[PDB]
Amino acid sequence: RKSRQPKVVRRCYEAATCTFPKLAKTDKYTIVRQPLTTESAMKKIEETNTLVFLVD
RNA sequence: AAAUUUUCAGCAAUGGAUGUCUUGGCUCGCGCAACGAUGAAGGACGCAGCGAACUGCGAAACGCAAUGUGAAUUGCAGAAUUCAGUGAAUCAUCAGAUUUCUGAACGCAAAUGGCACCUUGGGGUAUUCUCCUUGGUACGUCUGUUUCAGUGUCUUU
Repeated sequence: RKSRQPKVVRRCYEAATCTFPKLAKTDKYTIVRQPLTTESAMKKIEETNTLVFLVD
């Protein structure tokens, strides 16, 4: 059984001398949206060393 | 005679008829031929500076690029620069892009973001380890290719 080897590429990101490679879908920024700030969340930051964030 | 009941008128109440409107319907006629494995129709969940819906859109999310028009949008806010301009707009046009999870729906599934394997590129005593990361692996069918099986018919080394 031969592995695939599909002659000519499907999508043009992955080619010889492409040089504009694909920018990422999930960056670090789109994971970690924003911190929470509330009465409940700010109590933790002092005492238990603990940050709260809203994430994807 | 009051009061009450009934009747007629005036004013007030209750109610939404009549009249006048109408960016909607209905019917007739005339043109045009253009959905989908290059992922359709339909579904789900999201996205606005301040939105629930309805329209619009898809992590590039009431939009981006291009072209045309050439100064707004508007409920408030802000931005004022964008103002003899390589340029305002819930503008028109639209030939370039994005297009989550789905669905014929396609790795197995399914009241489950469940359970696999292969693969690219990188991250942490290891060829077998775990991790992030890129893209794959359904069915039928045609032409070609490669690898086979059959004391099928034949020669024969």
